[PDB]
Amino acid sequence: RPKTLFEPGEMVRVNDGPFADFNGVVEEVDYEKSRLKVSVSIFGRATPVELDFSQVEKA
Repeated sequence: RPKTLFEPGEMVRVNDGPFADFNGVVEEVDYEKSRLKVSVSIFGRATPVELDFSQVEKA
């Protein structure tokens, strides 16, 4: 029962696509476009990617 309440600075979880099994924070959110702006710490660098609410889980 994942929550759809996400806010800037909130950590999220990715379980779909190559970013699956990775966590990150949502710097920007887009309820109108139904997309969350969260980056994944890959290679030691943040990777700001857009994931859907179902594509990622609230942390």
